Amino acid sequence: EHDWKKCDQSGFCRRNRAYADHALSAISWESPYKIAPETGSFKDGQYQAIILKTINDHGETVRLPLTVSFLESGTARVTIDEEKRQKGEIELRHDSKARKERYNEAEQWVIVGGMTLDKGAKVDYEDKTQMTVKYGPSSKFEATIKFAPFSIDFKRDGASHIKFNDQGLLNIEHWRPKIDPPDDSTWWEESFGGNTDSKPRGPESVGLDISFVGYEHVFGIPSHASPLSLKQTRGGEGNYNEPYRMYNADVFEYILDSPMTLYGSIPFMQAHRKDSSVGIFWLNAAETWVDITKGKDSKNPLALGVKSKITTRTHWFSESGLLDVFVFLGPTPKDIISKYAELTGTTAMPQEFSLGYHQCRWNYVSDEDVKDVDRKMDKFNMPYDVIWLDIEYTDEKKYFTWDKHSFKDPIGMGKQLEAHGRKLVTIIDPHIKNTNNYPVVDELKSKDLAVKTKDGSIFEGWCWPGSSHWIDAFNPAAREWWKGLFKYDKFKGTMENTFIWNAMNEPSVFNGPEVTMPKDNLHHGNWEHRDVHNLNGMTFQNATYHALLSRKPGEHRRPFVLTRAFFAGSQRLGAMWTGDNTADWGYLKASIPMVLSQGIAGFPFAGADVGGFFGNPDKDLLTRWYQTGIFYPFFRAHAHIDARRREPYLTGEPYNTIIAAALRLRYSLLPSWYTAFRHAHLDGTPIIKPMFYTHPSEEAGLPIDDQFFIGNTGLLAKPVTDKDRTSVDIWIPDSEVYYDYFTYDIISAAKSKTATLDAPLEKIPLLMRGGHVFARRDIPRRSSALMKWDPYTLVVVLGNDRKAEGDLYVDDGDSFDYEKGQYIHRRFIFDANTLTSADYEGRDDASIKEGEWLKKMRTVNVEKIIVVGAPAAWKGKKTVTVESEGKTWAAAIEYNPAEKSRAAFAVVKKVGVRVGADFKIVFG
Ligand SMILES: OC[C@H]1O[C@H](O[C@@H]2[C@H](O)[C@@H](O)O[C@H](CO)[C@H]2O)[C@H](O)[C@@H](O)[C@@H]1O
Repeated sequence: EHDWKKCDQSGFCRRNRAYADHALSAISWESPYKIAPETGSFKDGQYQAIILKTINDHGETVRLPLTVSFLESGTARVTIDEEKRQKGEIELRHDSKARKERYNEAEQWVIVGGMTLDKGAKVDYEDKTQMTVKYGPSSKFEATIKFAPFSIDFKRDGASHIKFNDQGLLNIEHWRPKIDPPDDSTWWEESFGGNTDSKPRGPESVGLDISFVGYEHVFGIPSHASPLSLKQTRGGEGNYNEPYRMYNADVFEYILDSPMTLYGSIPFMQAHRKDSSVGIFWLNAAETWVDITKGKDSKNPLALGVKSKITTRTHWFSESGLLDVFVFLGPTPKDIISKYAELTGTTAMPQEFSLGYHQCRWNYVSDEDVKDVDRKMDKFNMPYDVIWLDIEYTDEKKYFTWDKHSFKDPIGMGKQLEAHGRKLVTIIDPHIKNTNNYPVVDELKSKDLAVKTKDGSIFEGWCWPGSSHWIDAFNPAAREWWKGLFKYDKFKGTMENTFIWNAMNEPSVFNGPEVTMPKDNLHHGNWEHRDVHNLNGMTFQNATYHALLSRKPGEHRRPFVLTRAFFAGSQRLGAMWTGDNTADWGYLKASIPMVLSQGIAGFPFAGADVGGFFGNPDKDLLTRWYQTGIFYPFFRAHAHIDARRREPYLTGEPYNTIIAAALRLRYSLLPSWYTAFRHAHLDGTPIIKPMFYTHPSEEAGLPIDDQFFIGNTGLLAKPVTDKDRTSVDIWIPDSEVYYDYFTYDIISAAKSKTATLDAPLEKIPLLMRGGHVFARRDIPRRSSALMKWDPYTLVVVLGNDRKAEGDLYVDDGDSFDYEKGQYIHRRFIFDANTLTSADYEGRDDASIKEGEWLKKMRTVNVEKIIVVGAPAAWKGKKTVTVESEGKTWAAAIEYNPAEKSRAAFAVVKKVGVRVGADFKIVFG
């Protein structure tokens, strides 16, 4: 039974919450922090200066260097460090060798670009109470630094949007020695969960208040079982009483509707209102808490006699490290997320297969079990791409081995899968069994690659294998070593279709405090674990990612790695899932806001365990879960060890038939999924998109988190996630025409509204927005790889403008040849009775030399076009005219007139145009 720190039980949380209580209750609180104005210089997109913190009654100060950077992107950055610790002028307790510097390598792990300073940024005004810097797009952005008390207002369009230290909560815990007097009860040793943190540095937390002025909704800081629009944390009806926490942890049977930490953390928050968006990224790898309150701008936020405009107050604090924050001024959600991704990276180009359906449990028990499931899925016409092996495949929980009794012929298993282009995923976790006759542990120890305790001994604790050590993936030599262990001729029983799942990388330690490592463990660089905890999981996923790039000579190819724990930047390395969820309706419902929050925080490749991990879902629940799951970018069924087998062919009729139809829908849309992942790769566009993102002008959209748009398609989904619901109310965001994907019934035209839609068990509620084109593949196949050369259908969805656009991206799904132009990317435009296809980027034909994959694609066609909302002037016309590659011909079209609420639509068959070429098709 699992104990979790509440705020009051975390020392530095208590002190920052108490600092906040004092400041908001004190009369004319002033933050005891001031810029020494004569220390301050501006040059070349950068202010630097010394803040002086007054630390006592006698007016004694310490020096904290400030750097405000103004980047070419129009993003700003604010860093505050501690001069005394930069210089090494402190003493650690216990003769600790822990680093004295404030942790400063989060940047190195996370930030991959966007750091160029804007030499167009300039001082506009400065007296010696303040200075205003103009920066960004034609100098539209301003930051007003106030010197005494320190504060910054970030403005655009003549208003303040974000304020730092307006409430005076800035708090940098300066180093002090442990002395008795001539409340410090949390400053030093702290005990929790059977462990005592020796706390060699003492207090060193960093915190700040960040106000979002005139914003009522904030979003982000996944992962939490919480709504997408984040809740208040200081009490009130339907609010939380604790701050949101980010401390990656193994949270068994995590509850719904809670600010408690889960497995991964991305400290990126956005605020949105009608036609305005801003955001911040709090670049800190330590335990981090965020309090949120909303109210009027007065000190009593319920006061009368003041303006009613709401400001959202947030209060961030982390255990150690630099105070280090980026500020994004938007002004759209797209802008903000795009800038974040430039900083932290876009989604990696995925293995195409990994967008298929993944089949998993704890555990498939033999190579005969695997092979029998593969054959059963084919028997029941349930397509899938990957079958997954959990920890029981190992030899007594040693990674890089197999249980030879149960997994006789792993290579044969692999090859049976290879006959349908299917794949195998095996689990590898970061704990390495402490035992005899095990080369992997010997090398870990002998090469000094393990995480260490507070005195430099090798750390030891308990997980699956019993007594274990943990790889320190912060250490580049540990990463380089790990690479070597995955070569096909080193890791026996694996081969070219074997990929990897990392879990327990929080890290999970069964006998540790809060099921993780002590805070005073030491990592490569001599950083304390407290400094880097939230990066740990990402270091390990990174190690594994780079290991799969090349596993034999000649090979260079896209990794696929699933992780449990993560940080800002993990999008570069693979997928995540939301951990050990539960087989209950509430968890199915919660999955959607969680997965949305992932993508709007720049890590869209995300999902939850279909069916729920713990327990046994009813058959209707499981069926609904498939209908939701087909819209997770990462779509996997998984089940705990005590749960019954529930491979989907075991459900029974009519559930089997409905689940198979969900699967077929996912597979038919794979062309559009893959394209959505392409855009996530190009600029960090989310793969599924909430209403606030797609419709920033529609205020009613802000709190909506149960429906979403898919990629670029205009498809709007609202899965049923309530027991015995047989209809669904979909919020229609705007005035465009929306059609039922299945019947083409007109759900709305002309007016934003809530529309009621029939939704029995066999129905997936899915609408097609007018103005869009999207591609699918109609021919059903057993896996994604067997679709690779099938023809495409294009769906052209027209509203009253009779105009549409969309796109389609393809490549080999596996190599890095996309980096040299080996891909097809089409833009489809419908206008003035004409559908055209052009290169999305406007490349000329051969300036690119065709490789082997592009040549094969010459046999692949668009064969079918469906126009929904077909105009009446096409009635009685029985051909269209097709032009492509110099040739012109006629193709048959059937016009079907409107009928009841069913739209007019038209179908062109046997179009016969190669997907890689320009074309023009004239209707009417
Ligand atoms: O590899 C097995 C299993 O491990 C993780 O889950 C476990 C599990 O829920 C339970 O036994 O409790 C521990 C401690 O909290 C968890 O770590 C993975 O999350 C899961 O997907 C996997 O099947």
